[PDB]
Amino acid sequence: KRIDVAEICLGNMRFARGSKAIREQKKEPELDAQLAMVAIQLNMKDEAVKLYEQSKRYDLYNKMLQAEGNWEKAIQISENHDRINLKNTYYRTAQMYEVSNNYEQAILYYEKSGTHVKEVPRMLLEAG
Amino acid sequence: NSDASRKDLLIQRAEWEVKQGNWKKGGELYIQAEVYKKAIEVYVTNNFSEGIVEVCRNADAETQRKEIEQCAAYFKKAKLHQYTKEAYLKLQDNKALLQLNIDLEKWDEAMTLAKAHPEFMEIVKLPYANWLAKQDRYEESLKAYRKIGKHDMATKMLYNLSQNAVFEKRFSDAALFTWMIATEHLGLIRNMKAPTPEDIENLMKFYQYRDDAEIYFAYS
Repeated sequence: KRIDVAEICLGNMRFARGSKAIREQKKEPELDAQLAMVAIQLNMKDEAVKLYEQSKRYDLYNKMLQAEGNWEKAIQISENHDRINLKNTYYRTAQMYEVSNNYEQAILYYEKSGTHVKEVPRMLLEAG
Repeated sequence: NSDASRKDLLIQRAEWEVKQGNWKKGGELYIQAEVYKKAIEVYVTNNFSEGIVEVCRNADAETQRKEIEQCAAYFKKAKLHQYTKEAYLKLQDNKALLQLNIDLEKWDEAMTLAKAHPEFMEIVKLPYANWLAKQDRYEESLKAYRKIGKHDMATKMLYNLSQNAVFEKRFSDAALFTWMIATEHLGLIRNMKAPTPEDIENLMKFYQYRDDAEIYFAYS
């Protein structure tokens, strides 16, 4: 749990991507969030999850869970913890289904999403 | 002497019944004798709510207030909603009534009680703000938080809502949220009028936010 030596070392990786993550993440009052982000950067997800739970932060953990792939677990976590970004999670799951060419699942999660009047015609004309 | 003799005899009968049994008759006879503490003790031991309610309705108005309050607490902890309501009405204690109303998750009775009690305004509004936050009426939560005064978590969740709106291609809602943010910051400009640099930076940021909202509307 040391930050200054950690950022000096990240400077010494010549790892520009981790430095960019540092720069975009430093605008956060919670240092535990920065530590969890560095844990993601160094590839151990369990430590980042533990740090996020310690700091009582779920939105960043929800974003990480959405990114890694377990969409249903992210939906459950959002609905039982945040419930605010639930519409965003539904939209992201619908977009993932659209990428997977599952038109029925995409339109379904569109009507369960906030907006479906315009997304469905657009995907239907894209598919034809 | 006669009163003392009768009271002593009934107390001895009740004491013998505590060890043996027959709590109903002994308690109901001990209600009209003297002390109410032993009767409530045996009622709690037996959990005989209707007898307790008989005591509450048959007790005098200006002496047994604390006992009625304790009976109301026992009813509430036992989910006896109607008996808690009647005991609170007999108590005429506005604090307990407001607590019961906010615990029962309803507003109409809370609303009429608040109208009847102009000295308690936020005690219902803050739980009302939480209930509004539970639903999708986020703008009403914003206005309630602004009226209350606390805004830091309100500002953070309004920024989250702005990000959600700009992501979901609903640029009109994003422009409205940006206008709300600019208005909140201009309300932060309210502090003093002397030429302090915070005032100038807040004013220029408010101008930038207004321009950003106009760009959101035009792009929408």
